[PDB]
Amino acid sequence: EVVFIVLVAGSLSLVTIIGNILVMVSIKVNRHLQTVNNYFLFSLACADLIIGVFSMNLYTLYTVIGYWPLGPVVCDLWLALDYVVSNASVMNLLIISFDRYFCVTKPLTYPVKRTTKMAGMMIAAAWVLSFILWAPAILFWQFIVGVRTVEDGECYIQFFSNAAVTFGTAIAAFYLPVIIMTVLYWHISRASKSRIKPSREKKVTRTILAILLAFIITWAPYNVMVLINTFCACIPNTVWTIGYWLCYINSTINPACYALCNATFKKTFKHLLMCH
Amino acid sequence: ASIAQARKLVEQLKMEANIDRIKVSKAAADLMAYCEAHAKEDPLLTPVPASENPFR
Amino acid sequence: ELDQLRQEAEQLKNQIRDARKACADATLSQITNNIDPVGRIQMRTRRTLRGHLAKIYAMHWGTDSRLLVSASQDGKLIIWDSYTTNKVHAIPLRSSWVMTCAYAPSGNYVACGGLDNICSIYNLKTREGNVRVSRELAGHTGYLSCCRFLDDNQIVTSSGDTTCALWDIETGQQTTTFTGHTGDVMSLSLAPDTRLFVSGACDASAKLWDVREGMCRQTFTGHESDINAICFFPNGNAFATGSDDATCRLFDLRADQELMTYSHDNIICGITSVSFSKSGRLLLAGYDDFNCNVWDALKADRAGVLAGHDNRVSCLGVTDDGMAVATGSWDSFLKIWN
Amino acid sequence: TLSAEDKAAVERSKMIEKNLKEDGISAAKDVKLLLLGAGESGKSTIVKQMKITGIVETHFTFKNLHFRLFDVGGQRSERKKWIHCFEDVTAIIFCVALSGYDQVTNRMHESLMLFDSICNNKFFIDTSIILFLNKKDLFGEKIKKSPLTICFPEYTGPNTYEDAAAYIQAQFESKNRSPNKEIYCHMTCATDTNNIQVVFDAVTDIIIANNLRGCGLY
Amino acid sequence: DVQLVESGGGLVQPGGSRKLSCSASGFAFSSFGMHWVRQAPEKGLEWVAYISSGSGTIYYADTVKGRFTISRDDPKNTLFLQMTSLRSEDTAMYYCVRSIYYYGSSPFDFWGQGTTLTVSSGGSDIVMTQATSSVPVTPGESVSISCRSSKSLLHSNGNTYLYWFLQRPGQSPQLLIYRMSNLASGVPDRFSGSGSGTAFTLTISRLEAEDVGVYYCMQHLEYPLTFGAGTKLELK
Ligand SMILES: CC(=O)OCC[N+](C)(C)C
Repeated sequence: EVVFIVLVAGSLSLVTIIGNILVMVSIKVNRHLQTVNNYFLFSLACADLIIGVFSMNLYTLYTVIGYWPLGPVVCDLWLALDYVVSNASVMNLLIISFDRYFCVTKPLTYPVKRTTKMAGMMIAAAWVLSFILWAPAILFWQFIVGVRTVEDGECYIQFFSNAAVTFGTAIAAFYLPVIIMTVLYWHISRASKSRIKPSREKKVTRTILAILLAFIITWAPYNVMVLINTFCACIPNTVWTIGYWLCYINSTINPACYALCNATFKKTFKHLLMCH
Repeated sequence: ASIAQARKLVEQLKMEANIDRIKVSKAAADLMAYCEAHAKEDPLLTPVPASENPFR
Repeated sequence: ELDQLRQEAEQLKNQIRDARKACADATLSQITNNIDPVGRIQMRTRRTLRGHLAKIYAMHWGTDSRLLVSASQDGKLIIWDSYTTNKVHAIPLRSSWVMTCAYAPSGNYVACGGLDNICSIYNLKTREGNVRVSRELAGHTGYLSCCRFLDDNQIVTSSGDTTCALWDIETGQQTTTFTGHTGDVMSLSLAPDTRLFVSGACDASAKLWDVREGMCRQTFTGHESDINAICFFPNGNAFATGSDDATCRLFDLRADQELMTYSHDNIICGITSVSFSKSGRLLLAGYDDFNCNVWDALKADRAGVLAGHDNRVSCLGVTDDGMAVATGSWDSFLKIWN
Repeated sequence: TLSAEDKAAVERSKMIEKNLKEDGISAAKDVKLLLLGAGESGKSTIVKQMKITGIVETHFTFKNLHFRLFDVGGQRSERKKWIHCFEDVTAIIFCVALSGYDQVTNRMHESLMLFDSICNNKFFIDTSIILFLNKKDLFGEKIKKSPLTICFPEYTGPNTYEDAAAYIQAQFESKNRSPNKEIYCHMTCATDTNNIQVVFDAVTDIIIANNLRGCGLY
Repeated sequence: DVQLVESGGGLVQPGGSRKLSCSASGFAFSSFGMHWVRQAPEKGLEWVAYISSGSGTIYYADTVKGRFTISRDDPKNTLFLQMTSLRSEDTAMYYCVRSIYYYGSSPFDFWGQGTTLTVSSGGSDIVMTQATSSVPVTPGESVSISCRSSKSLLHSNGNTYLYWFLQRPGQSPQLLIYRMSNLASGVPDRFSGSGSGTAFTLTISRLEAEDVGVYYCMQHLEYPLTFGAGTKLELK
C-alpha cells in the first residue's frame, strides 16, 4: 500500500514541473507574451517549481517513515525553505490580483504608467517580505533560551506550540490575502460589465469564482487546524499529513488557472508541442 | 480609343514574336553545366569547417 | 477595324503557341537523370537579430556580405552587423507603411519605398555624422513594391499601378517609364549585368524589359495566380517566380518556355520570397505556413526545411558569396543560417 | 574580454537600443483607427467633422488620447494586397449611406457585399467594426413616398422610420459569424460633435475587452 | 562646414588652476567622442584625456590621472577640461579632435586649432619608436617612412590599429591613414599604407612641395595612446 502514497506524490510533482517549464519557455518564445504582466508569472512559476520538485519529494520520502533521515539541523532548513517559498507563491497571487484590478479599472492611464522597473520592484518586495516573515523566527526560536523542544524523529517547527505569534502569522499570511483578493475581484466583476450598450460579466464572474474557490478549498483546513492546536491538542495523524498536502497542491492548479484560461498562452503550447 | 490600343498590342506582339530561339535541351544542359562547374565555392551545399566560418 | 485587330491578335497568339509547342522536345529531368542528389540539409540558426518591434517587410544584404538592412512597420530602418549581431545605424522614417528597402552596391546610399508613392533616398557618409534624406522621388500613382539600385546615380522602382520606372537621382526626375502590364506589379530583380530586368505582375504574368530602350522583350504566361517574388539564376539567364497558388516556376529566356514547377500536395500556402545560392543548385522560398523551404533546383525535390519562425516569413536573402542566408518574418526577429 | 575598440561600438549599440525602446514605448500609446466605406457614403462629412496621393493620415486628440485615422480609400488597385499592413488596428470605422434606393446594381446590395467581404476576412476575426449610418434625414424623407420593399423583396411590415431603421441595422449586424468581435452601430446626419464621443466610447470598450483577454481573465 | 576652436589659455602662477573649453560647431557633437592631445614646444604629442558619447567611459593619461578632469555639455556643443595644480612640464598647447566609433568609421578625421599655455618656471604600456626625426627629401621622388612598435598590433579580429598623421608647419595635424591600410577622406590618393605586426611603413610617390612637415604615428589597441618622436621633412 506504500506505492499508492508515492505514486500520487510523484505524479502531482512532475505534472507541476513540466507545466511550469513549458510556461517559462512559453513567455520568452512569443514576442507579445513578453509583456510586463508575465514577469509575475515568471515569479509564480519559479516559486511553484522550487516547492514542487524538492519539497514534495522530501515530504513524501518522509511521509511514511516518521524518522528524520537528515537529522535535526537539516530539517530546520527544509522547513524554512518550504514556508518561505509557499508564502512567496501566495504573495505572487496577491500581486497578480492587484495588477489585474488596476488594468481592468483604469485601462488608459495605468497600463502605460507602470514600467518593467515597477514589476521588478513588486517582485522583490514580495520575495523579501516572504523572507522577513518566515526565515527569522523558524531559525532563531531555538536560540531563545529553550532547548530544541522538537523530538528528534519529527521535523516540525516548534513555533506552532508558541505564544500566539502563531495566530498573528497565520491570520496575516492567509486571512489577509483571501479577504483582499475577494474584495478586489468583486470590484473587478462589477466593473467588467459593458457600460456602452452568454455575456462578458457572466464569464468573468465564472472565472473569478473558479479561481477563488480553487484557492480557498485547499488552504482553509490547514489554517483551521493551526488555529485549533494552539488552544487545544482532535488531531488525527490521519489528516495532519493530508492537511499539509492540501497546501502543496495549489502549485499544480496554478499553471492551469493562470495560463490555461489565457487564449494566447493556450495557443503558445501548440507551437511548443509542435516540432518537438 | 480601343483601336489604337489594339494596334499597339498587335505591333508589340509582332515585335516580340521575331526573336531567335534555341532547343530547350541545350538550355537544360547549360544550366546543368553551370550548376556543376561552380559548385566548389558554395558553402551551403558543402558545409565549410568552423576554422573559416565567421558565424560559428 | 476591330475584327481585323482581333484576327491579327489571334493569329499571333496561335503562331506563338505552335512555335513554343514545336520547340519543346523533352523535359529537364531526362538530361538531369544522372545528376547526383544533395541529400538532407541540416541548417541551424547562428544569430537571432532581436531588434525590431513590429512585422518585417523587407531586407537587403550589403555588398561585402556583412552589413544588413531591415525595414519594418515599427517606423524604423536600422542597419545591422551580421558577424557580431550588432547595430550600426537607426534611421527614423516619415511614413511607417514600408514594403521595400534597398542597399546601394557602393554602400553609400540606401533607399526605402512605401505605401505613399514615394521612394526616399538616404545618405550614410555625411560629414556631420548623421543619416539624412538626400532626395525624394514622387512620380508614381499607386504603391511601390520593390526598388533596386543600378549605381549610386540611378534607381529602378516598381509601383502598384502597372508601371515600372527608372529614376535619375542627380536631378530627381523620371527618365524612362515602362508599361504593358494589366495588374499590380509586386516584384523586381536587376540582372547581374545591370542591362535588363524582370517584373512579375499581379495578373499572373512576367515580362522582360531592358534599361536602354524601354520596350518589353518577352513575356511568360503559363502560371495561374498573382506573382509575389522573382530572382535571377546566378548565370543571368533564368529566374524563379513565386506566386500565391502554392507553386513556384523556373523560366528560361532563350528557350522562352517554362522549365519546371515545384509543388507537393501537402503544400497549400503561397510563396512570399525567392532567392538562390552561389552555385545555382539550391532554391530557397518563403511560405505562409510559418516556415521556410529549401528546394532542389535541378530535381524539384523537397530537400530540407528551415523551420523555426513563429509567423509568416516575408523576406529572404543570401550573401554575395553564399556564406549565409537571412530570413525575417512577421515577428520582429531576423535569423542567420549556415 | 578580447575586445579592443569594439567596446566603443557596444556603447553605440546599447544607446540606440535604448532609443528604440523609448520610441516604441512613446509610440505604443496612440490608438490607431481605419476608415472604410464606398462611393458617396458620407465619409467625407465625418472626416471633415474632426477638428484638431496615398494614405491621408488624419491626427487629432480627445480626452488625452492620441488618435490616428488612416483614411486609405485613395488607393487605386486590387484591395486585398495591402490590408494586412493595417492589421492590429484597434477598430474600423464603417460608413453606410441610408440612401439605398438607387443603382450604380443596388447601392445597399453593394454595401452589404462589401461588409460581408470585410467582416469575415481572416485578419479581422478579432477586430471590432464600428458601424456608422449616415444621412438619416434623407432616408426618412424618402421613405414617406417610397417603401423599403422597393429594394428588399424579403422585407415585410410597415413603412415607418423607426422600424425600417431597425430592420436595416439588423440586416447589417447579422452578417458577422465570429463570436469574439462586436459591432457598434450609430446614426448621424451632418449633426453636432457627437460623431467623436461615440468613437471614443467604442475605443474605450474595445481596449477594456483587449485588457480582459490579455490578462487571461476573459 | 566643420569648425573646432579652443579658448582659455594664457599664463598662470605655479600650483594654479585654469579652465579650457573646446567649442565646436558644424556637426552632430552629441554623437561623437572627444580627446585632448597636448604638444610640448619642441617635442611631439602626448595624449591627455578622453570622453566617449554620452560620457560613458573616461580614460586618463599616466602623468595626469588624479589632477585633471574632463567633461562635456553636448546640449551647448562645448567641451571642458579642468586642470588644477599645474606643473612646469605642462607648458604645452592643447588640441581637440573628433573620434566617431562604429564599424568602418574613421577616427581622428578632424583636428582643432590649439591654445597656448605657458607656466613660469618655479613600462607596461606600449612604446612606439621611429627611426630619425630629421630626413631631408627632394621633389619628384618617392620616399618612405617607418614607425616600429613594441607590442604586436594585429588583433585577433583581423584588424591592425595604427594611425599615420601629418603636421604642416604652424598648422593643425591631419589624418592620412587609419588602421594602417585605409585612406581617409579628402587626403589625396597619393599616400599609401603598409606593414605587418610591428614594422609599419607609409609610402609616398610623386612627392610635391606641399607635403613638408613632420609625420606622427599612433596606436589604438589599448589605452593609454602613445605617439612617436616624429620625422621632419625639409625641402632640398
Ligand atoms: C506558508 C504556509 O503557511 O503554508 C505552507 C504549508 N506547508 C507547510 C504545507 C507548505
